[PDB]
Amino acid sequence: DWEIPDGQITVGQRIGSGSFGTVYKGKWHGDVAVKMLNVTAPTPQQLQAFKNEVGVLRKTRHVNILLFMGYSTKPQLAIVTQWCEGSSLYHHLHIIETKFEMIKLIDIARQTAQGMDYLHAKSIIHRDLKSNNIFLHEDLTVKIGDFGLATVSGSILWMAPEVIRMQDKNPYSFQSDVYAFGIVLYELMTGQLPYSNINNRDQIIFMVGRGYLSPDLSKVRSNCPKAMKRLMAECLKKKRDERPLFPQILASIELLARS
Ligand SMILES: CN(C)CCOc1ccc(-c2nc(-c3ccc4c(c3)CC/C4=N/O)c(-c3ccncc3)[nH]2)cc1
Repeated sequence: DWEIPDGQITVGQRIGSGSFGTVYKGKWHGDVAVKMLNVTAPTPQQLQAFKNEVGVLRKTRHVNILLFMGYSTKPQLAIVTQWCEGSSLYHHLHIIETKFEMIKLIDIARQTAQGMDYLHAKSIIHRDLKSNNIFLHEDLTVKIGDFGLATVSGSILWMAPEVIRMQDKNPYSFQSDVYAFGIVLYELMTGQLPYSNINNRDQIIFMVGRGYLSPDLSKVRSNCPKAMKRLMAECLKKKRDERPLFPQILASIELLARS
């Protein structure tokens, strides 16, 4: 069972902000990753959030998903996971811009694809896959994380247009989880964030959701296969329903992987 005996977790250093809470490096039967919520006495609205996330993490078990160890509430609402020695992808491609190699970038693509496949089969929708929620553990293995938004405003440049247009209270879908996977391709394939030459969020928001703006797909490393090119295109396709699902994505990647 999943509630960790209280006052069994040490926490050392602080690492950044998460989604409900803040993240820290800590101990619990080893190096672990802890995300907790400072706030002493917290909201009905907040511990909902936490009850929810937990409710979903408990359901995952799979190499490519960050591995839920436990959760506690006394003295604070804390989620614990394995520690990833390494960095988020984001932090690779755009902080220390790691010249990675093209087979490794397709591997990362495919490992993400694997994780998303797993997620969707279980009817989980991340709603916030982005290169920040992908931690690359011992550079070889991918773990999707941060299940604050998951289920059964977030980070903008991975939002599919229909999330953006905010057409009806709930416009999320495997299909949207796919549009974000496509921006992750766009980053992998181009060592870059989309829309670099625009500095006004609000504008991007508008422009993308309305269809006027979309990733310049011609910025993609030349070493890059063209099928992976066609794939990103099919992934990003503005019209919700045109986008392949993960099983088919997995397939496409795996296929062209024999090169
Ligand atoms: C914001 N500012 C501090 C600039 C510097 O930026 C940051 C750098 C790095 C990060 C960063 N978040 C996580 C993170 C995100 C979500 C969650 C966890 C860690 C643990 C449980 C969880 N649940 O959703 C990690 C990480 C995770 C696992 N292993 C190692 C690390 N790393 C966050 C911010």
